[PDB]
Amino acid sequence: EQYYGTGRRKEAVARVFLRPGNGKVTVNGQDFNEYFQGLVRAVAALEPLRAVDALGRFDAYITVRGGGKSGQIDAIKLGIARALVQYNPDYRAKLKPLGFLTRDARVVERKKYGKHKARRAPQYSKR
Amino acid sequence: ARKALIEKAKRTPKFKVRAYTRCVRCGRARSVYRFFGLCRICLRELAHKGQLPGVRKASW
Amino acid sequence: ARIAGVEIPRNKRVDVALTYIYGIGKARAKEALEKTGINPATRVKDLTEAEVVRLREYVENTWKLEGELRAEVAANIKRLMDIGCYRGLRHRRGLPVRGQRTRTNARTRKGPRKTVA
Amino acid sequence: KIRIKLRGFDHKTLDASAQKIVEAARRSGAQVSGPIPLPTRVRRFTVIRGPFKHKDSREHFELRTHNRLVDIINPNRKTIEQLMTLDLPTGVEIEIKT
Amino acid sequence: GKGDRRTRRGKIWRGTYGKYRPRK
Amino acid sequence: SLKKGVFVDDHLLEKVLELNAKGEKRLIKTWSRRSTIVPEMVGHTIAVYNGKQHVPVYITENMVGHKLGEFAPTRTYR
Amino acid sequence: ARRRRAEVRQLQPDLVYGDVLVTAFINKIMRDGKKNLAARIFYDACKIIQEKTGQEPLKVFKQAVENVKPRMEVRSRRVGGANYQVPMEVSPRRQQSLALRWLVQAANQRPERRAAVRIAHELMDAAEGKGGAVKKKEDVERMAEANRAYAHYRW
RNA sequence: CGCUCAAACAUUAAGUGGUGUUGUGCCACUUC
RNA sequence: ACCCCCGCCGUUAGUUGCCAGCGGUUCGGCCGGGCACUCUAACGGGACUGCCCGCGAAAGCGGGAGGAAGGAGGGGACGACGUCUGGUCAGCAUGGCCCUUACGGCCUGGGCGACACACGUGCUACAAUGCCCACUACAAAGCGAUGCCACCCGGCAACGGGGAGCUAAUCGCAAAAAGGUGGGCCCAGUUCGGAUUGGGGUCUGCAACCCGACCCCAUGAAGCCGGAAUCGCUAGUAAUCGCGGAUCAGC
Ligand SMILES: [Zn+2]
Repeated sequence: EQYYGTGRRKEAVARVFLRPGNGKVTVNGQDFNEYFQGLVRAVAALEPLRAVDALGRFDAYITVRGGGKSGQIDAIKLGIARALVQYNPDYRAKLKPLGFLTRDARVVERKKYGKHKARRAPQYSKR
Repeated sequence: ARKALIEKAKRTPKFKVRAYTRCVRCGRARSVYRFFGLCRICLRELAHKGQLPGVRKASW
Repeated sequence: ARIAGVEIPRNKRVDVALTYIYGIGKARAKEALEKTGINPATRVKDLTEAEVVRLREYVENTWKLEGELRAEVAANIKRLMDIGCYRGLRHRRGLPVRGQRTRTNARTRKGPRKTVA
Repeated sequence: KIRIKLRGFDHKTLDASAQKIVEAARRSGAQVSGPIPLPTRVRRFTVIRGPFKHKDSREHFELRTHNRLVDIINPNRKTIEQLMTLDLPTGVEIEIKT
Repeated sequence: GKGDRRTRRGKIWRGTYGKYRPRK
Repeated sequence: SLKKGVFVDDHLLEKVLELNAKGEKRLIKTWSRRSTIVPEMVGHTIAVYNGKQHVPVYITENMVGHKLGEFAPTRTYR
Repeated sequence: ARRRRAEVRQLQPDLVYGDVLVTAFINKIMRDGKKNLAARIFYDACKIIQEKTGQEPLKVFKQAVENVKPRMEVRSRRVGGANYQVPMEVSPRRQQSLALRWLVQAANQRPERRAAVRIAHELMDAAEGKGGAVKKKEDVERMAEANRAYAHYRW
């Protein structure tokens, strides 16, 4: 009946509860498009659903938390992917290749000392 | 005004305003950690010395 | 319309028009429109004859501004000059009066740069 | 019905006493929750490495503090005594309330 | 601007709240 | 800038409150350039210190809410 | 880069047009990471397209950048001290860096107030050619033509 | 815009000169 | 390389979270309830050019699959024999040298903040990718018992009074900001830019003249993107937006 996966991204983790139904997509309450009002990066989240044609056949109650706004949508990508690959192991052959099951470890690297921004040495001089 | 200076921070005969932190070991007035009671210089030594409880080299 | 006796704010936001008045800014402009209940939107070219009179009778009679205000500012300084204090000696020479920088910067009351060296 | 807080600077010795607690307690009366690994405070004091005008290449340490929790529903008359003559910490901190 | 002493975009820089920033 | 109890030092009020008793002179050595000019110390001539010496300066009616240090420069070049 | 050829960086397709050229120029209008602005600006421009000209936005966008697309640039080569300006080919991955950029310039040169309409009306003149962004292409191309003299250093 | 000058400044580890550019009237040689 | 953080998974834990599961609901993870997940923080697993092929004498290299992660996965800790007769004897140590009603000690105050000027480093901008204002939303790592101060009242506000809880994953600094939506301004030295200055005012502290921080009215400057030259960055980097901490009565 249910589907589930666990996707993270920059402190912003997200659960994924999948249940057969309409196209309802509630994330921690909040209507889908509503919680991303005026955000073009939104529509990228529901990508692993048109790669399976099961966008108008699957609801999904998400539970994301942490990080900023735009980074969250990346923790919903990894999640929706792991959820429709669990109860469906065969969708993995054509899912992983297109790139959907990767942590993506691109994280803001620690700021160094002797720098303002890790990779930002004080405007050099010599005068 | 080095020796006598240290014995001045133990008295506080006047206003609390004139009170300041003093390095226990050395005698510096600048860079005294309110946690250790030491100055930035030596607490580093006594940090190479492991004579500081818990204090350990850090890396992340 | 001439409101500050000689100052004539026209053809723009009535609220912001009072800004160009010497002694009136962005805080007193929201005050005179609410004590006379005037529209902070419509321009100056279009308001009641009794409204130009309304804000002219009120504003120019509510406090000091225009030139009689600048008048006092000079005096207040001329009192720091006469006896000669420190908060006076800084007008008297033209340097900053907040113990600020003088070894560098302070060109606001030091004029243009002079070089010479 | 009884709570205990274990604070320490060395989680190695802290975790050994945290586990030492369960053995005696459980195996003598009361249902006892295992070692609860609570969040970790860390006092990182960065310092200038050199002794003079060398504001850079400096060095910084940290004072980690490990906090663990354990609970014990029934304070068995058999465990209250089982937790006084078997408790031998060292550089560890413990607290007991009701 | 951030260098203003009388704006929302200023008080968010100078730490203070004052009249131009929400409070009790 | 202070508001409750206009600050000062008691010594100076000490040596001047006796000057209001029988109105003698107006001369006195001072060291409290910090203190606030008393509206009641009008007409005296106090000698205020500035690290160098004492400056005899006359007090009037206009200058009150200020301090003695204001009328006693510390930068040789004024 | 002295070690490896440094393989080109692949960016993700558009979220409304699904094209690696669109977003390639989007982040180009992008300032300080505010990817939203340039994106909205971009689409509000394509809405101007469907109002001015009955044509499809991405069409006038494909033809626009192609027009301001340098065929042969002018570069500098060192042949024993002397420093010429030897003209030659424009790497197929440079034509795309430049063109997308060279529209950015003239759209920021336009008198128009709103940013959307400066990239909209500009991309409506790049597909035409008469635009003041193509006038940054026609120019660099002339520099190559006139320099076709010192061509025997084409390496 | 071009042309001459005495400085502030910039190029060099430094010096020197040059020069760059503003201001003004209309890479070379050397480091006891 | 042996160490730490971050990437994937599992063990151990359930005062952190969860109508996922059901029941009650002031329908708020608030009560019961549960360890699943999230997380928290310890223990391990994993990646060895191991597999495939191609190139090669080997080492090694290039390509592909598996995989969370390939060829050192990203990041840190770690800097040789010596060089700079570099730096510091003013952190301390310490040979030599000089002073000793004094080159030592006290205090108040001044000064280290002085300005005809020059360099380094900086922040804010000179605006429509913006300025303003209202509502609305999302972090990490941290720090806090005469410190963090929930909420109520006054006040334009800085703030003060009243007063709850909290030695803290339980209370608090806590609004994160840019974002989103609606509104105004309409290219102007401006509702850009907030330098300077007058007046009033709050708090720390014996005391803010020299010299503090901040609030309000007002005043609102140079400034229309910067010469020669010169500066940083190979990716979650630059840039851009915020937040906290050490130092501290305050700054
Ligand atoms: Zn020390």
